[PDB]
Amino acid sequence: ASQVRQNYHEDCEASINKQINMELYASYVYLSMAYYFERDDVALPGFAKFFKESSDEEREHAQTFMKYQNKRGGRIVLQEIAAPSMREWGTGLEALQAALDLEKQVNQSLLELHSTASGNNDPHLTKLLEDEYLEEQVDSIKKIGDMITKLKRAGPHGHGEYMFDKELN
Amino acid sequence: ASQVRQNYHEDCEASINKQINMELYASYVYLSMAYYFERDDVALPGFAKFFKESSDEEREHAQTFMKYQNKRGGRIVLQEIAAPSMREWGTGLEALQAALDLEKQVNQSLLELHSTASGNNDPHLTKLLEDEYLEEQVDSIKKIGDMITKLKRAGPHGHGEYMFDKELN
Amino acid sequence: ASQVRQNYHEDCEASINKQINMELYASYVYLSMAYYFERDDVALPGFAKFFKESSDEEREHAQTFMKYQNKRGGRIVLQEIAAPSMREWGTGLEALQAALDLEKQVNQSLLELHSTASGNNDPHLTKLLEDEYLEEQVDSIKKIGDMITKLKRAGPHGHGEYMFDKELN
Amino acid sequence: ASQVRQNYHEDCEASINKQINMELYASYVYLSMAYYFERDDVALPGFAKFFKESSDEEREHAQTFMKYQNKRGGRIVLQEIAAPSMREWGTGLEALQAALDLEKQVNQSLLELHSTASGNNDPHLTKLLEDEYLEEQVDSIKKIGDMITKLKRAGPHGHGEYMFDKELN
Ligand SMILES: [Fe+3]
Ligand SMILES: [Fe+3]
Ligand SMILES: [Fe+3]
Ligand SMILES: [Fe+3]
Ligand SMILES: [Fe+3]
Ligand SMILES: [Fe+3]
Ligand SMILES: [Fe+3]
Ligand SMILES: [Fe+3]
Ligand code: NI
Ligand code: NI
Ligand code: NI
Ligand code: NI
Repeated sequence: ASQVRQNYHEDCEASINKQINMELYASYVYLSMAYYFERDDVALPGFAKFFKESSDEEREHAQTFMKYQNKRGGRIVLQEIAAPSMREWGTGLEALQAALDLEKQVNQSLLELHSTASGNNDPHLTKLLEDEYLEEQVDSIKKIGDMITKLKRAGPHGHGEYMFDKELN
Repeated sequence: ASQVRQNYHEDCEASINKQINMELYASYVYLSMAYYFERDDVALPGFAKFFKESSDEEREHAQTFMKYQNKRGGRIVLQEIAAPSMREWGTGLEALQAALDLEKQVNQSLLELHSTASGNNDPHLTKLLEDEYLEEQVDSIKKIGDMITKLKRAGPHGHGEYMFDKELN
Repeated sequence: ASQVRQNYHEDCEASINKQINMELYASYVYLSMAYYFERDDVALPGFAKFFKESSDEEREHAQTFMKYQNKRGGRIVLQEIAAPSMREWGTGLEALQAALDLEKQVNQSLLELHSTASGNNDPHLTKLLEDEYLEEQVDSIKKIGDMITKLKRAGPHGHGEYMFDKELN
Repeated sequence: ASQVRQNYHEDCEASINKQINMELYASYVYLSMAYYFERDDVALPGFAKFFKESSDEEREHAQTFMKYQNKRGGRIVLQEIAAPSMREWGTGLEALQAALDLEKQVNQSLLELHSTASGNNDPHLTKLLEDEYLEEQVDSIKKIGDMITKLKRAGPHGHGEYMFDKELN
């Protein structure tokens, strides 16, 4: 085995590889959304900026897990990254609703990975998930929830969507 | 009695203790409102900021009376602080209407305390009420009145409430 | 339910509302102590400063839980804040002994809330309690213990209390 | 009469002349105390500084009334300034107790002058007394009360008086 590996269970190693793929998928969904909102017939630069930054964050989440895998002596296995579920995302509100669903699926996966770590008595891994991932996720879900509520108040279509979009820009 | 006490009547001492409780109550009502407006299903950061600052001010009003009580040789008696009348405050307009009512009840209490001070010929206390409390109160009532009028013009629901909220932020 | 709520159990939600009330109560006890030590017949400005700052901290503890409740999609329920147990706190040593007891009751409550979170497998909440509350509490108990020992050495009455009070100022 | 005099009653004019004399007397008492505490067999520089500054303040109080008399068109009548009641003031505590008594006699006189102004419906004069004199007096009485309590805790004789004196220095 790896000269560094200690108290690192093969189920946790595999779970992190799966989570790496899921973070990359989320990054690619947000990339899709970002450029969707730069179409000449959509033209919502605030939403475009928001989802470009979210896409960058999700890739950084994947890279931190990849670093973590090496840190513990596990081995990174990269799998294909699925095409995003949609090619066109609808309104700003529909994109945020899609993002909220995705963030909660990722949160579900992170909490399941915490349970795996915890059942294998790996406090280094539960600590990683708590400090680096679980709060970022809860904060992100609250933020997107806030945005959905604000957009519904502002608009959520037409004039109000235009003005809300400037808030994000 | 206190070595410092001079021309300080027991009815004024008791009236200030009651006013201390009322200021703290107002601070707690505004604290309630502040975090109500940070709910993911409310999300009005301008209102939240406005009522957080108002809550801080009301606690400062209470502390200034507590300092005053000691300054005159009276003795602070702290009583329980009632729960705020509501747990959920409705729209921004409804919260401002509630604040306006509360500010006028506090103003009524301050004017009654001025009458007590005046009937007991305590010019140090009437001067305190005039310089430190009565104008802050009249200015606050005018401000909240202005905000209600502006919000009714802007909205007061939906799109206009969203845009008015940015004014406060 | 809240659009943001995920893995947030109703017993944890209720426990946080109770803890919010308890933090506010502790803030109000310390407010009482702070101004007690500014009485013309007490006049211990070091103790007064110490308990004013402690009162501010406890309100900040309450506000952080209120923010946390919203962050997770729970709903803040505010209850009446009990009057402090005493109106007059005795010597500086007696106030510190009272503070030590209160800090340990709060610590007990925080540890019980950690057990609730842990039994409901809420690692986001156990992480909150560990990083934001449990160390602040242990550090505060050590500090107050140190102060009690120092005051007993310095005095704890009369001349030594006067000189110890300058340490705090 | 004076070309400027308006709504200025002769009883208020005379009362201010008497108060001018009383402020000067208080300044001279404090001058006495100040240099008493610089005797080679007393040597309390903190008390000496405190009473020098108090003596300066009391002369400034007299000069402000003299300015006020001219401002209203009254005429300053200066009378002899009595010798201080003592030549030797005892301990620091005894001097503070003497100062507290004197400050309260001055406060009594100021409140009587406010009643005179008020009975003659002179709001310019009641406002002068409130803003320029009555709070300075209440603050001074609280300060001296605090000092007496602190000195009694610190000492009030011997070692503790020596150490308390450094607080004032
Ligand atoms: Fe992620
Ligand atoms: Fe995020
Ligand atoms: Fe107030
Ligand atoms: Fe106000
Ligand atoms: Fe606390
Ligand atoms: Fe603490
Ligand atoms: Fe004076
Ligand atoms: Fe003075
Ligand atoms: Ni659609
Ligand atoms: Ni309603
Ligand atoms: Ni006792
Ligand atoms: Ni003597």
